[PDB]
Amino acid sequence: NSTATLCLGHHAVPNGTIVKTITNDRIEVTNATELVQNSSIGEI
Amino acid sequence: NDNSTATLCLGHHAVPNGTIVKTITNDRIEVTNATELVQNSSIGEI
Amino acid sequence: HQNSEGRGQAADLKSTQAAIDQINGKLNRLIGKTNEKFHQIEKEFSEVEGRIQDLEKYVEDTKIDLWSYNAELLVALENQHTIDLTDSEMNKLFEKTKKQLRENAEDMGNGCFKIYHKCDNACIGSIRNGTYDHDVYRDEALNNRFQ
Amino acid sequence: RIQDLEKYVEDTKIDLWSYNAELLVALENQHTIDLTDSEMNKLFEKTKKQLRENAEDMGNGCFKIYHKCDNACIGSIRNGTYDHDVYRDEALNNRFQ
Ligand SMILES: *[C@@H]1O[C@H](CO)[C@@H](O[C@@H]2O[C@H](CO)[C@@H](O[C@@H]3O[C@H](CO)[C@@H](O)[C@H](O)[C@@H]3O)[C@H](O)[C@H]2NC(C)=O)[C@H](O)[C@H]1NC(C)=O
Ligand SMILES: *[C@@H]1O[C@H](CO)[C@@H](O[C@@H]2O[C@H](CO)[C@@H](O[C@@H]3O[C@H](CO)[C@@H](O)[C@H](O)[C@@H]3O)[C@H](O)[C@H]2NC(C)=O)[C@H](O)[C@H]1NC(C)=O
Ligand SMILES: *[C@@H]1O[C@H](CO)[C@@H](O[C@@H]2O[C@H](CO)[C@@H](O)[C@H](O)[C@H]2NC(C)=O)[C@H](O)[C@H]1NC(C)=O
Ligand SMILES: *[C@@H]1O[C@H](CO)[C@@H](O)[C@H](O)[C@H]1NC(C)=O
Repeated sequence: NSTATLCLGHHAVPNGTIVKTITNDRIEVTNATELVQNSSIGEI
Repeated sequence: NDNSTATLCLGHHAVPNGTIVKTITNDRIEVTNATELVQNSSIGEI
Repeated sequence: HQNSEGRGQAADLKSTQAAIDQINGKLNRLIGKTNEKFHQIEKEFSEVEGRIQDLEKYVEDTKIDLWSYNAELLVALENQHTIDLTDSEMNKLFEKTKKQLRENAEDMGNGCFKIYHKCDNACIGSIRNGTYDHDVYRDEALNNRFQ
Repeated sequence: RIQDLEKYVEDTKIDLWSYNAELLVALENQHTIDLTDSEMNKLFEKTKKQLRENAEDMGNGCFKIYHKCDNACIGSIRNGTYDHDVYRDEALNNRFQ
């Protein structure tokens, strides 16, 4: 009459990053990338 | 109901005279209440 | 609900608020979006100028069309999401209740649970407030299930 | 006149692209969020339909397996080779008493 418990879960990280979606403007995700090139090189 | 049983239902809100809105699937669907996003009228002065 | 103690019904503020919270706020993305625009070209004309007027018209016209399509698509999307959002929040409420009842009831299919034991208005509140311990009624309920 | 129009063009272009940009990010994000949750919500179903009637959904996203499960059966679920029928009689008796 011995039992056993099996659980399921997902990835997680401590310091994440915020993104904007349809539902909410702030939401923390695991990993995200930047789509706007805000800087450049000094020369042509 | 038999005093040995019990019946539990859950549901959502509803209203009598609603309004029609447009979505991707269907052109007509009735929602509870809604607001107009187009300013179709104005004042007469500047 | 309908038990031996009588009838009654009561709301669930916890999940309903989660629906209003996403709507009121989705508005705030759309309501105050207005951005200033100062001194554009003249979109109306009195005389006929030919080539330049044709372009000045073609510009302000083709701008209007693209925004109109962009607007229609935005509403039809935020509507389809608003409908889907509200349905999910109650469809979640159903599952949250079902996982609480464990084996003590069955899905009637009419969006209702048939709880197979004597339930007062007290145990109804433990479901609503979220403290229903199935283990006590389990032995009591299971015998009713099978006959 | 010309400078007014030449400016009105490139500006109206930028506005339209930016809205298209903002809308695109907010959509591919909201879809990414739903995707990752669903892919894991599927794995729970894959496990429950695999366990048949030898367990119960505890509610906290874990299964309570109502029989003795060694390291073999745990790997068999890991694999996808868990046969419900062997443990059924053993587990089914434990659930109901
Ligand atoms: C978090 O998300 C970012 C964005 O997707 C990931 O960065 C990407 O990582 C991959 C592999 O680490 C990079 O691919 C590599 O690119 C370099 C140079 O382009 C190439 O030399 C390698 O052979 C390989 O192809 C990719 O460039 C990089 N950036 C982007 C924009 O995709 C990151 O890996 C993610 N982190 C985790 C833990 O998932
Ligand atoms: C779940 O899947 C894994 C992956 O295949 C299975 O592990 C495999 O188990 C077999 C049988 O034990 C291994 O083969 C055996 O190797 C031993 C070595 O001591 C040998 O004496 C036997 O004659 C046989 O060849 C196999 O090596 C092992 N997997 C790998 C990658 O090595 C496992 O069996 C599956 N679960 C169950 C319940 O079977
Ligand atoms: C539909 O219901 C909403 C509430 O979610 C109404 O929004 C009202 O107006 C602003 C928000 O834009 C606020 O004062 C309140 O959130 C709402 N006030 C009231 C009195 O409802 C919206 O006006 C309703 N639409 C219709 C046509 O009645
Ligand atoms: C809160 O839960 C308790 C059980 O923990 C219950 O007795 C009580 O009626 C509930 N109060 C409500 C739902 O207002």
